[PDB]
This record gives sequence, structure tokens and C-alpha cells, in this order.
Amino acid sequence: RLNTLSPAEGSKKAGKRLGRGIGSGLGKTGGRGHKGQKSRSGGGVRRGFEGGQMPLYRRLPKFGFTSRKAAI
Amino acid sequence: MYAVFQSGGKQHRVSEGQTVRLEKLDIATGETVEFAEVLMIANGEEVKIGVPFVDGGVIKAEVVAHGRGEKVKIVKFRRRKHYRKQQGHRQWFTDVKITGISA
Repeated sequence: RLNTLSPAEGSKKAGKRLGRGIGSGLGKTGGRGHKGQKSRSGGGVRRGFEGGQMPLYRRLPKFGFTSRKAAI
Repeated sequence: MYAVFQSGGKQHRVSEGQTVRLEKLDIATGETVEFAEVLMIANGEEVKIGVPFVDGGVIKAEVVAHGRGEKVKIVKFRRRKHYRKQQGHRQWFTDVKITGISA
């Protein structure tokens, strides 16, 4: 019977493979569009980057303090 | 000695005792079929249709085969636009032999 067990429907998806033909859908850059920083290998912006504008976590003021008694 | 009749949206001119291929019909391969929609009957003397479909003309035909037509390959290709598509088609057909043509 070892060649009769099957998984539940919807348990597997087979993943996404990029750049494998036209009919496969996401080929020819595999869904990352045309030129640009995001299209490059290893490209992208770090967390909180807004394109040069002051990030939200920098526009706002830090407040409060940590209490050691709260951890005990 | 030939008649004109309308079967599958397209008219056919068939002589006595000849096989004609026409669109698929809901008839088994070993049963006779009737075509009372006779457009024109021709003989030594000529008879036309004052009203369409003559008056009493019928055609007796026997089904022979219910095969599929030759494969046709459909190719859609957009130049430079990263779009190609392939498809195949086999049209169903019915072979029928005309057994008798009335007056």
C-alpha cells in the first residue's frame, strides 16, 4: 500500500519557477518588471526607506523609558 | 437528376447514390435520416421553388461514418510582445449516402 498514500488536496502548490518559457506565465524577468533598482539582482531599499524623505521612524520623537521592575 | 438541400447551415448539391460529408448530426451510424428542406430538384425537366423548400420534396439518406476531420493547428503570435499561443482543432463530421430523391 506504500504506493497508494496521497496527501490532502491543497496541501501542495509546487512553487513558482521564474524565467521558464512564455506559456508558464511569469517568464522574462519572472514578475519583477522592466529596468529599475528593484529589478536588479540583489536590488531593493532597506527597511523604512522612503526614497530620501525623512523616514516615519525619524520624523516622530522618541518617548518614554523602560522600567526594570516590569520584567520581574 | 440532382437535388439541393440545406442540412448544417450550408447547402449541398447531391446526385443520386453519392456520399456527402456534412456537420455532425444526432443520429446513430446505422439509421436513415430525412431531409425535407429541399431547395431545388433538377431532372430532364426543371422544377423550382415558388415557396422555399418546394412542396413535398424529400431526400432519403443513410448515415455511414461519424469521424473527425483532419487536425488543424491554430497559432496566435504577437510580434515582439512576448505572447505566443498554440491550439488544435478536429471538426466533427458525418458521412451520409443519399439513397433516394423524391419528386
